Amino acid sequence: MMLYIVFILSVIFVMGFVGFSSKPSPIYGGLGLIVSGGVGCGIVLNFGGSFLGLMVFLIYLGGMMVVFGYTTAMATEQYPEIWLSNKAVLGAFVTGLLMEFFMVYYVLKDKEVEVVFEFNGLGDWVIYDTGDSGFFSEEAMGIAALYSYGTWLVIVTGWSLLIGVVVIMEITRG
Amino acid sequence: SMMKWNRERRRLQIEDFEARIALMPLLQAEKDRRVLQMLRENLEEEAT
Amino acid sequence: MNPIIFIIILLTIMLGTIIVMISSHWLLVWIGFEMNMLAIIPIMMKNHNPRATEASTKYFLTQSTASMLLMMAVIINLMFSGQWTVMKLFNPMASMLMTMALAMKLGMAPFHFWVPEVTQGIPLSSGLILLTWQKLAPMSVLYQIFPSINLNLILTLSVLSILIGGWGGLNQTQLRKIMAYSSIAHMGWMTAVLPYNPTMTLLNLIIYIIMTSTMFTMFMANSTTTTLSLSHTWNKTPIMTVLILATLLSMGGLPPLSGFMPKWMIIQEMTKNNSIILPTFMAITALLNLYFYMRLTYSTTLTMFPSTNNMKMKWQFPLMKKMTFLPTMVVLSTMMLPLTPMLSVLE
Amino acid sequence: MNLMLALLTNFTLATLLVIIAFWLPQLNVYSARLPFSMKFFLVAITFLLFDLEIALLLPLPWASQTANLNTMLTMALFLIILLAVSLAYEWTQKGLEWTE
Amino acid sequence: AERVAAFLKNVWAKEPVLVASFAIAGLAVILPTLSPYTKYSLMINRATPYNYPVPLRDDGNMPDVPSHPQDPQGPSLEWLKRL
Amino acid sequence: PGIVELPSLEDLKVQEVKVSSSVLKAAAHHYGAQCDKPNKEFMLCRWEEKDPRRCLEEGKLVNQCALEFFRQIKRHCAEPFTEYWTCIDYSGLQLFRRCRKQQAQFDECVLDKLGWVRPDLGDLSKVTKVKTDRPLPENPYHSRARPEPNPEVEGDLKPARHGSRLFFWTM
Amino acid sequence: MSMVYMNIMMAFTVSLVGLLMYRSHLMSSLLCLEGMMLSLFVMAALTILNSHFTLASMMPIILLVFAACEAALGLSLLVMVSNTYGTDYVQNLNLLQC
Amino acid sequence: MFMINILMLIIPILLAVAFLTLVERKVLGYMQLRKGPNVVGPYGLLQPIADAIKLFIKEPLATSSASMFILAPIMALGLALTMWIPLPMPYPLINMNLGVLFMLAMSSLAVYSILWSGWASNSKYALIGALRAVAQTISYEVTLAIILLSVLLMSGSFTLSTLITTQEQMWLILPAWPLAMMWFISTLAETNRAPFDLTEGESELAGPFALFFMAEYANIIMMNIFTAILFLGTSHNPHMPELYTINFTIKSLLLTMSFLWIRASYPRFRYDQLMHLLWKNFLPLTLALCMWHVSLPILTSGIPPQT
Ligand SMILES: CCCCCCCCCCCCO[C@@H]1O[C@H](CO)[C@@H](O[C@H]2O[C@H](CO)[C@@H](O)[C@H](O)[C@H]2O)[C@H](O)[C@H]1O
Ligand SMILES: CCCCCCCCCCCCO[C@@H]1O[C@H](CO)[C@@H](O[C@H]2O[C@H](CO)[C@@H](O)[C@H](O)[C@H]2O)[C@H](O)[C@H]1O
Ligand SMILES: CCCCCCCCCCCCO[C@@H]1O[C@H](CO)[C@@H](O[C@H]2O[C@H](CO)[C@@H](O)[C@H](O)[C@H]2O)[C@H](O)[C@H]1O
Ligand SMILES: N=C(N)NC(=N)NCCc1ccc(I)c(Cl)c1
Repeated sequence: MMLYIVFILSVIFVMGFVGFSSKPSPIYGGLGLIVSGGVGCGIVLNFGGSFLGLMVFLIYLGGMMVVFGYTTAMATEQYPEIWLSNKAVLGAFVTGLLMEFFMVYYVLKDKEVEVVFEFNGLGDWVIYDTGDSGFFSEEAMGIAALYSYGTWLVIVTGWSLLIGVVVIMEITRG
Repeated sequence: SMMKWNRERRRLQIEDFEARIALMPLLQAEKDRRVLQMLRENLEEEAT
Repeated sequence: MNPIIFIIILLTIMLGTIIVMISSHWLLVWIGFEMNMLAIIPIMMKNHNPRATEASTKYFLTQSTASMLLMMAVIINLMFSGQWTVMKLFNPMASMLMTMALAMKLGMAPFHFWVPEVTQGIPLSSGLILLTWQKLAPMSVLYQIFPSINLNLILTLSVLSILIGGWGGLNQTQLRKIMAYSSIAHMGWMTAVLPYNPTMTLLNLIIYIIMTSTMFTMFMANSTTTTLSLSHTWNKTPIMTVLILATLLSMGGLPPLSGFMPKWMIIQEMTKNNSIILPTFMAITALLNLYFYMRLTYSTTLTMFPSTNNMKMKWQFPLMKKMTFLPTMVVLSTMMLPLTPMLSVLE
Repeated sequence: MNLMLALLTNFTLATLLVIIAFWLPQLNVYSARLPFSMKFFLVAITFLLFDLEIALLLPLPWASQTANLNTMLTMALFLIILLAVSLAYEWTQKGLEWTE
Repeated sequence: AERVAAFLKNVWAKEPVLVASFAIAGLAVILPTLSPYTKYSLMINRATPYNYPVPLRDDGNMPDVPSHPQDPQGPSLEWLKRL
Repeated sequence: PGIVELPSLEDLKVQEVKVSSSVLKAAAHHYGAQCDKPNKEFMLCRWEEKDPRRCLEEGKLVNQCALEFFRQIKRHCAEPFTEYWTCIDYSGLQLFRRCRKQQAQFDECVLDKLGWVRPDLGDLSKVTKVKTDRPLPENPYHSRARPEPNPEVEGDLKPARHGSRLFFWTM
Repeated sequence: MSMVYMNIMMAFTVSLVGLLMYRSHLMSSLLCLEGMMLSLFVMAALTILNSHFTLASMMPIILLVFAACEAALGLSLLVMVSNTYGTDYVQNLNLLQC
Repeated sequence: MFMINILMLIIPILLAVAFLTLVERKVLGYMQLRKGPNVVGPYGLLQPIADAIKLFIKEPLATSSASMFILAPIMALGLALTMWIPLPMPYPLINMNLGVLFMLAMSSLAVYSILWSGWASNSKYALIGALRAVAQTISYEVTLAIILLSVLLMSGSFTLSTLITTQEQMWLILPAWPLAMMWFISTLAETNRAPFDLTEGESELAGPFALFFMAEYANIIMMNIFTAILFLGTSHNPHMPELYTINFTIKSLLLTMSFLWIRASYPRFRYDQLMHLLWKNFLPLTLALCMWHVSLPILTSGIPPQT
């Protein structure tokens, strides 16, 4: 049911993580992280994080992960090894995949589960806020406040990005 | 030209926002009763 | 490196540390570590060689992993308390994750393996920053979260570091590795007393920094990175051998020298808390450090090792290295014991 | 639901067009480093760092609605100037050159 | 001054794109402080009512607080209408 | 922990204002001017009591004022008002600026037959003052007694007795 | 806790185990490091959004910006390693054994 | 009802792309003192159909990774169609509060199809050509995003239909023609169009081919539709929405035709020269104009409404 959409996305989130965490060829590992990034945006979108969700797409996927794939094609792998052809990768992938399914089966059967810690299984919708009738996006108001309240955050963040340029030029000059 | 139009758009936004402010007490009065009715209804079924 | 860039990068290393020390918000603490780590990599890499690249990469992976674990502890803390204030954490799992993250950053055993390798692979001046200034930011966080730290975890980390640091230094002929293992052992004393009296942690940290800076400066003045190279000092700068001897005996904790003071006060604070077995075990285990400090004094000052003919050419030129603050640092490293009550300024 | 339907339609159609594009009647019975160039790597990294600053500027249309306009304008310009300084540094350090 | 004008002519001839960039960037930094209209930006933003204006309990000592929206007391937006 | 007290289903019943949002939007400016007093009394109650159960009576008065407001439009200006809110209802954003002709006809009708004056730009966003016989709540947050502050320290700072007293040191 | 936190916490653990169990490519370990950031971004965003902590809405963006800058630094170290040995294999980074 | 609406967008987009190939050939031809297609159907009107059938029954002529060889064209075509769903013409298919950010986010993903097809080429030299194309594309993404932000400081929001309201009285090209100029050139470079068509240039110094071609030509139309909305706003009459659609279509056609006009008029940039055009010319001006457009609404008291 669509009432479990956030949970279903979170399940797909984990499988994508088991994908690249078992570490196939970095070409495929990069693909697994991209799928998890998109699914991670969807989870954030369903909690009212419209701007935050789109930043994952714009910055994490369209920026960072593009640079990761660019670097992989240039300095790591040019031709991917067949996926899961390695034994450890296949074993690690299968091991993680089975753990996720056993988690998902029990939480859905009992509507709760104790995997080390206690988790409710009624659906994430139950904790949502019941009153909202403002004429603005609260997420947008909070993010916009970076320029009024977060003067100090802007200074240190902007400085660190400038030092990022300086440092990387030093590192690579060799 | 952009300055003039945006100033008028700010006046039009204020008028729209003031219409919402006029209606907010009525909507708040309704939201309170709807929430309490639902809670009361959930309470009858719990007793059973 | 351009001299102006080197200054700006050094100031960024300091600024990142300062942000950690003045922040009340956990995000700013995390930012301070991120900024600090970004600025330190270029001074590890500055001599451009495979060893310096390996050290910078090993350092990056360790610190990045530790910062991810720190951000986890922060987010778990937010979930269970709804606030970001830098103070005691509000969840035992968060406390373990932050303690482990900060232990990794400090290079405490059993997260110590990177310290000898990274220090060996970078220049002396960069190792000086790594083993002194970089301890400030993590220790200042531990100073503020210690009420919520698991006592068994922190004391286990301390005991392991004193053992690993002591044993690891016995097998070393490289001066940078000797300093690395010496650093690991001294971190253990600092964290062992933290649950009882953080002031004594600060005292040990300050004195350790002073003696560590002295030794690195004296190594830099002569461009010595190995024991055998250091053994040629007597036939060039005899005064330097005496200063090295005095400083090493101080780092060994021998009275009447300054390095006795932190061990002396830590033992006092632990005994006031009916901790007797642990301080006694620590003091006896620190004899391992004294052994390989004494070994250096034998080959540097108390005996004259064989020389080389080309050394005579060195007799005709003076020391031109800055040796900044060395006369002050060596006097503080050795002659401060009579002023021990001054530790109350750190209260 | 509508956006999910639209996305599923677009990519489902794209899959189908690729399918028939690869399978139609034919009627016949019979990981090293890629000649690595450092300059192209620095373009990608420079794009990344500038992209992160753009992420910080995107809120600006909303920030202009604040009553704290004195602070907001000063920080907006400060961020853009620091972006310009980054470009100026790369420019003067030969980071935008394609020779050698 | 003459050395300043000679420098400006040189860059105008060789790097008009950079000259324009710096001139525009300089105007952006300077003109807000010289503009008589910058003060209205603060006032208009403050005059936009995003949330409900919660009324005050009348204690009998608030002659400056209107009792009805159409009473004369309180902020006026007549300056905004004429803008 | 105790029982959440809830009003009975009968105590919540009231006659509803069952008109759409374009109708409310069309009438909003005159509604704010006409029904200000019961509306502001209700909103004061809500923000002071912080409890919807404590303002049900004032909430019912809000409904009665609105119903009487719309009964007066129906009696006198039904046709001009219907044209106006139908114009508003067509727009996907329900824009005032698309309906100035029809708004003028409705505005002229209420002024002629009811004396109603549309409040000016900025009026309805004012903070006004309300006179209420309701007592001001004492502990709206239901706070417990706060813990007692630690015993303060007062006195004259004198030198430490015999100094640091650290082991053998005499100062 | 709510049901989503189970999987988001699991994803971080999976990527942490991935990071701590190296294979050969240094790039593969960098991806696990960025996976850890992704799960941190999602968990922080969910907590902040659900609790309506308005001013904290900017925090995931700051985390994203700084973590991307850290990843850029890591990628630069990877290419320098690759230039030295021709691969990003971590078994080559063993000179400081001695 | 909604699925009908989706198809009344997807199908016309593909048909418009098909006949843009004819218009391009005929416009280029007449600028070259010739005719272009005029035999295959009257005035060449069946030429796109003959080309389309021909390409799809051609032999579909080893990939270094089958999954990525197929992913790249699906990504390209799927993303290209997705960029259309928030466009207000005048009503969008999906009305997004952050539609401008969505288009920026989706367009940033399009570079993966270049990267993946370079990986799947199984050839060292094709991978290098793909990486050069990627570096060009991300370089011009920088100015496009900053130019867009500058314009939105006059509009007030990330909603695409608000650009219509912002230009009720006047086109945004008048206050922002310096940005319009760099925006227009940036779109050419972003779509690898002449004089920025370096992939086809540097390269020469069936169904799968057709699919990539459709994706690129759909992007070309879409970018010029975006340009029309961004800088040449058409007035919307809610009771006669078709009036908006006619005027806005004409502007988009003319902008698209000017892409062909430009291809016919200039030689090609060198790769290093188009990089300098961005990093040393456009980006400095874009940064300065971004500061200027942050200050201007504040100093004129012309800040737009949030909503
Ligand atoms: C490398 C670091 C670079 C940092 C660059 C920072 C540049 C900042 C330049 C402008 C900063 C101030 O810019 C502008 O100045 C005028 C001064 O009258 C302020 O004042 C103006 O607006 C305020 C509203 O807040 C009014 O009360 C005031 O009457 C009006 O004059 C503006 O509020 C401010 O927006
Ligand atoms: C090194 C592993 C790295 C991956 C980390 C993975 C994420 C870890 C998530 C930790 C969040 C759960 O944290 C845990 O939640 C439960 C839920 O009440 C808390 O509560 C639990 O212990 C306390 C004990 O007094 C009580 O609340 C109760 O007995 C029990 O429910 C725990 O005190 C807390 O430690
Ligand atoms: C857009 C919808 C279009 C609908 C059109 C439907 C028409 C279906 C009938 C298609 C007939 C295609 O005809 C056939 O195409 C294939 C394309 O590789 C050609 O090629 C094929 O045959 C040759 C030998 O003859 C083989 O070596 C080759 O490997 C094989 O591909 C044939 O030479 C041609 O005879
Ligand atoms: N570049 C041009 N304008 N001419 C040209 N030969 N284009 C390519 C021809 C083509 C490709 C795909 C399809 I579907 C169609 Cl219908 C036509």
